[PDB]
Amino acid sequence: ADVSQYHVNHLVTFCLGEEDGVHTVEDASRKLAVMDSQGRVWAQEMLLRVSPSQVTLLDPVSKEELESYPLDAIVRCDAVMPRGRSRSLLLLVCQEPERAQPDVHFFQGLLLGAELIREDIQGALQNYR
Amino acid sequence: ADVSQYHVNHLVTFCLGEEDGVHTVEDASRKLAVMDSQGRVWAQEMLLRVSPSQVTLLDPVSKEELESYPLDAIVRCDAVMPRGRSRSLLLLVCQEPERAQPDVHFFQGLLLGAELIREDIQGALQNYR
Ligand SMILES: [Ca+2]
Ligand SMILES: [Ca+2]
Repeated sequence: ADVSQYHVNHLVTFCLGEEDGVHTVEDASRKLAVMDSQGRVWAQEMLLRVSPSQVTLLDPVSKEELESYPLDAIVRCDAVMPRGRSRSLLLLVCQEPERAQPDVHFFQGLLLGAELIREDIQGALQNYR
Repeated sequence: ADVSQYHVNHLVTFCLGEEDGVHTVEDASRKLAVMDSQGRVWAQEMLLRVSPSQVTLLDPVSKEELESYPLDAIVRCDAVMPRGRSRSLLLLVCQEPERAQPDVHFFQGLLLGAELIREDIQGALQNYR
């Protein structure tokens, strides 16, 4: 029942519209690959904080919240390894209240890794449920 | 060169994908109308703050930032009156850095109105430019 924080690299955030073609995890990974080839992916260092009530994204430097997700807004969290890469990516799917559509977020887990963060967030999701 | 704050009602936030069909202001208004008919629009009271460097959305109660937009992330801001309604809506189009696509936001301007807020934000955009 704690607060933890990890340094991750945010790769991309995109919406799941009703007409995009992103239906599976593999489609989400594919889109990241295409955006990368379009020069639309720039690894941004970020602090990812997991607490009993929310997951927060913060600026490592400023230290100010950039985004905050109550746990009930989180749809799923997975450690995913897309074909082509070798280090798992952290996949987070969320639905902010204020938003019409849910979003997909990909982060590189770095040294501690995507699986550990996924487990921490999943544990937080269960205890909240 | 000041900080101002308005009480508004947030109606909807949706992304401008590359495949949705929302290309004009009228298409954006139309989509709000369709989402409303789908029971997907619930007026949420919010504080909208305009400062020399950002536009911020906050909880009237908690008073905590829900969203923050540096002025350079703001694409446009208009007072729009969709056919069917009689009070102008505040339209804000933004592109967060971390996001793959820009977003459309509609708010009701309430007593002070959408035009005054639009002017305030537009004035802030110019001075920043
Ligand atoms: Ca924990
Ligand atoms: Ca002003």
